[PDB]
Amino acid sequence: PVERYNILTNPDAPPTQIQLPEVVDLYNVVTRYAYETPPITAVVMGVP
Amino acid sequence: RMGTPNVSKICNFVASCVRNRVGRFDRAQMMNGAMSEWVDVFETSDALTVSIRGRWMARLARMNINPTEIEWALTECAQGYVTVTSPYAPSVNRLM
Amino acid sequence: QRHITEFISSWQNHPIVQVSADVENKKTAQLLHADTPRLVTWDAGLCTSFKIVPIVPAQVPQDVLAYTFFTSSYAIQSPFPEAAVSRIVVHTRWASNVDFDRDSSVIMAPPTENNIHLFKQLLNTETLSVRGANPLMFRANVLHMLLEFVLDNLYLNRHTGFSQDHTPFTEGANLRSLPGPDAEKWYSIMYPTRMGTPNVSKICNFVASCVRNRVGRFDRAQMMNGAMSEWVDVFETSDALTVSIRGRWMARLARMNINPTEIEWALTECAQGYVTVTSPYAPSVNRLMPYRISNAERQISQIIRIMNIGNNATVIQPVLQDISVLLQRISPLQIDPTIISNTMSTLSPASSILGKLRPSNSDFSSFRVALAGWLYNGVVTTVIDDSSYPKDGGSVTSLENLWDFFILALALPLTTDPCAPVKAFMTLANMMVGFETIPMDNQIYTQSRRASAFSTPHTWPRCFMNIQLISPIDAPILRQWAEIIHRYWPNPSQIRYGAPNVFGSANLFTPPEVLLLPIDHQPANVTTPTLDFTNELTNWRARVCELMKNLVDNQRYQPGWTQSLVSSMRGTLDKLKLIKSMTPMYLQQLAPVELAVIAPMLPFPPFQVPYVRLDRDRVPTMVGVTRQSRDTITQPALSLSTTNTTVGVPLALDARAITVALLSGKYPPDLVTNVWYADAIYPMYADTEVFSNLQRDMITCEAVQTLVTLVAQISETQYPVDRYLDWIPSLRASAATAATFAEWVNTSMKTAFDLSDMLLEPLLSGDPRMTQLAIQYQQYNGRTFNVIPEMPGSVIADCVQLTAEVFNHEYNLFGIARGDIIIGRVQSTHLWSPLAPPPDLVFDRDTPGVHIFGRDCRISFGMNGAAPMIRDETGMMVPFEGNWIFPLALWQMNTRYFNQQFDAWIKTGELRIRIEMGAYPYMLHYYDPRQYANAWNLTSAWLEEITPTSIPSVPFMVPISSDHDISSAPAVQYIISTEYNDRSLFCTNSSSPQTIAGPDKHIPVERYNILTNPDAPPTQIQLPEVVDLYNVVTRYAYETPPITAVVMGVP
Amino acid sequence: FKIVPIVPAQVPQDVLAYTFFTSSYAIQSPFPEAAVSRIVVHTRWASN
Repeated sequence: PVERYNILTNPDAPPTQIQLPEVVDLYNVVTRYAYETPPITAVVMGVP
Repeated sequence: RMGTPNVSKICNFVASCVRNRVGRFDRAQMMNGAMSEWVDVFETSDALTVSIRGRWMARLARMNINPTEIEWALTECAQGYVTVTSPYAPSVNRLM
Repeated sequence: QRHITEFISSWQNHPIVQVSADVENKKTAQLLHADTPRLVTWDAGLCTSFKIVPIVPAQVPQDVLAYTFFTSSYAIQSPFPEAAVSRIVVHTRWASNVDFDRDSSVIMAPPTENNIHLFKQLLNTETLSVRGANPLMFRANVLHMLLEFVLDNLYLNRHTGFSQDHTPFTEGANLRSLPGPDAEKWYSIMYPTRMGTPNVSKICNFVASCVRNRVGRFDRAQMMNGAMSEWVDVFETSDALTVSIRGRWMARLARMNINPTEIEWALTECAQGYVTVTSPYAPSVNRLMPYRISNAERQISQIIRIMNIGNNATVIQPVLQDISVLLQRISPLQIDPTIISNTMSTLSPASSILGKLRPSNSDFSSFRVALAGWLYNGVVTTVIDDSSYPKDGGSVTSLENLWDFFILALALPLTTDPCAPVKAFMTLANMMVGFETIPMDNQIYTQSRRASAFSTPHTWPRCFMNIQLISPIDAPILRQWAEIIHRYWPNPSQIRYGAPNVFGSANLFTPPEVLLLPIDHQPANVTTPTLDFTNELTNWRARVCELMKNLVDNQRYQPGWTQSLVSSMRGTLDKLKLIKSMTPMYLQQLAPVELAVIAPMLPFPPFQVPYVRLDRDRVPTMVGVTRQSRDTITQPALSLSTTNTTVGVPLALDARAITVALLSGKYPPDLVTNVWYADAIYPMYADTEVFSNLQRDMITCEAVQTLVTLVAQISETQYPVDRYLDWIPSLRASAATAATFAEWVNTSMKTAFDLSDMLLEPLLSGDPRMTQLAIQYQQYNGRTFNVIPEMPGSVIADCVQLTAEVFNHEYNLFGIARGDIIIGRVQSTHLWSPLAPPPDLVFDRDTPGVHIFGRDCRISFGMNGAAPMIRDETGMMVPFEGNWIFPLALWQMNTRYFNQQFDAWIKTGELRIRIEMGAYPYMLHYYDPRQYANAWNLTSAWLEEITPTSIPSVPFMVPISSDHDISSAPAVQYIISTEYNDRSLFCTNSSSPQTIAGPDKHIPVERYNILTNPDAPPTQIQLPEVVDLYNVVTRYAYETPPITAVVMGVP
Repeated sequence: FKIVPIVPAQVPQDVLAYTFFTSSYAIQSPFPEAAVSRIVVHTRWASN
């Protein structure tokens, strides 16, 4: 199904365009995050 | 990436697919000694699970708090009996 | 010769000699720690990397075998190689002779042998098979190969003697003698003119045709040592490119030359005239002392040094430690806290403080460290633990806390911390809470807030910022303290340092000749009176003591005391206040003189930034570095300096010990400062390693410049570099890939100079493709200072560009085959060469109906007689016939598939396909024309070796050379090149005077233009098209003296 | 979601050269090679 691979099948098609809910694309551009989740004691220091 | 010596339906479909939409789409790389916090890339996948995860990230992003805010809060709670301190530096991406 | 430096004192019989640490006999002598290569070399052998090889010897009939002179007969021997075909081969410095080796020599095997390892020497390390290399790595490999050739050629030609000759033609004539044996064989090669040519032959005709004048020593220096001239000019076989490169290296040495008298004057200035060193130098005609350099090179090196520190306090600790040891034995002053204890002669507040002090420890390393830190102001920070301050902020009623406060007040001025005044003020406010009131502008920050939290100017309180804003009534003691601090706050100082003639200074954030100090200094005078309140420290101590006395006067601050301690407290404080410590006096005069002497002594130039004692807005916040040129726009990324907020490394030290030292300083009673300092300096001057450090720094600078230029050469960098070999295949490497390739080139360079030490390791973190380095620091108000040095060029880079152009002209001699070849089986009776096949047989590039195929062309398949047809670029499947153009990549992508589709067509099909090759290394195989030849099996093997990652080594089959007509037999070859590639062949059948049959190659007149053409001037070159392999050249002899100083007492 | 193969093709056959089929070399393909195949939901089938 071209609709399921539209991002590749159509060069003119926008990367973010979706065919939902008519067709579920099986090839997608994905954003992966490396944001840190450090402990408060790591950056916040108590001073006597 | 598959080659198409054959004229098979798979070969024809691959030939139809855009050649250039491959590899990391984009990345957060520019600051001195800063690796990309996030990167965009084209790959096989499904948007709907990606959408669910995106909403989860959105809610978590909605709840995030910053270290300076925490320093002020702890110091205020101490009321001068206790003192805590936080440094000032460029955003390094910490989820609180 | 092991001794490089000799020092002799006149007032003591203790001469001192310094030698390189690399020597095997360090008996009672100083050594050279830095790892350093020997850049200058002398050569006993020919600097030749290329030798023509004659493959097959030949025979010509001669009735008489000898020259006719008297009754004797002389045999005829050709210096020229005898072969049906002869071609040059690569062996860098093959004819050179030296004890020391660059260990970078390159020997190239004959075309019949595989040299794939050299072609894939660099990034092709990740190759499935040793045979075969990825083409896109080829450009990087070629560039590195040229670099190695240049490094291997870094030598100087030693002047050599000439000898009377015993060969009959020039018997008794003087011939410069090559080392040991073969000199006559060498003579025959340089002067085949010496060889007679009685028989008639192509070689003989050429020798007879040659001009007699282009031979022998061109000229000699009239000045000479014994029978040997200082310099000479002679005609002999050589390559101009290498000679030119060596000339550039020599030119760099000529610029670097430095003079001893300048050194003597500079040494006297550094000594400040303390002692007279004697360094008169006997003049040397060839005297060489290359020590001329630029402060800009030093700046680049120091930026590298700062990156090398790279946030490691541990690395700085050792230099500071050695410096402190020197200061400890470079100071004749004595510290006596026990004397303070004896003067005291001791519930007692004095007893409490004494128990707290435990003054028994006699170590003052921290004090010396503090002086060293003052020297490195920019990279050094003095910090104090809050725990050093009174627990819980101290208590107004605590006498022990009062002792802590007094010691803290004494060391508070000492702290280099800029916000330290704010912290001390906050500390006093914290103790004062409930007695004096301090207003806070911000609710979040409290009067009891720990001062250490206020480590920065932006946290300085507005109430704190204006004394008038605070009510004097609210905190009158505090108000007075603020006024007194303003009235008596300590003054830091700047002192002149460095010598312009030679060492100079590369200071950027600070004036180059000025040394910054956190302490004001004054002219030295031991006779000065002890009670001088003009001394800042004395005045500060007095004011602080009186202020404390006023505070404790009513005892309002300390209720709960059954007895009044005012009289006793006042006496103890009075004794401390009136102490005539000379430590401030020593720091004011003696410390500056000593620091000034040690500054040249310091191995590493200190890093400092301007001192702003009260300039809060102008206080700098941090220092950062940039790798790219200003014009470029790029993502800002994380850097090591940003992580550390502190500009300088933080140091926390024991306040009590420092305060006690400050209260306990005395000089030796009969000490002669000039004598003590001179005695210490003489050995210290005798042990200096400055020259070696300068040499390593200069090498590092050359490497850095070469690296930036190379980064632009193989990658996208703003720095301009000419690329004529972009045709040479290369991909766009990721920044990481380029960095790894760079790391391999760097390891190669270190091994090439035999470097046991790290090179540019801070530079090896990343961002090799950096257009311009820049470094800057900013103030709390936000003003900033940016320092950018001017790039100094590298001899290697210019030589590289010249060689690159030479390679482009000589790549066939270089052995890489440019262009593509056409696939066509061919059988013929003609004499045309494999490199010169019939053009009509080949379809030319500008031909109609040739077929190129698009990426989408899956071939059609026929089952049970159905018609398979190759999908065309146009998308029409076609039969396997015609002339086609195939991109090389497609075959590698589908090598098995293509072979399968055309295997019958390949073996017997007439279809001709052109695969675009552009350039490639080639392999040559000689073949016999008079016997049946079939490459079809060979072609099948080569195609199978074709693979997606890379393709098999190109095999060429050529006929064996012959000087006479020969029969031929059918031969099948499917490989057809599009061009003649036989320019590498020096000559064919040279033995024959004329060619009976086949292709003919003759000795090149242009390469022998000086001998071949009389009109041509002796110094004429035909580069890059024609390379003469023999030319007139100059060899000279030079002398370098050892460092020697004779030290005498100054009047 | 992962695609699944439903019906195999009638291969090999005498008229059709096996050399024609890429799958005959057992070359890895992006999609299943079969007479019938349909997409299937398999939650976290490839997740780690």
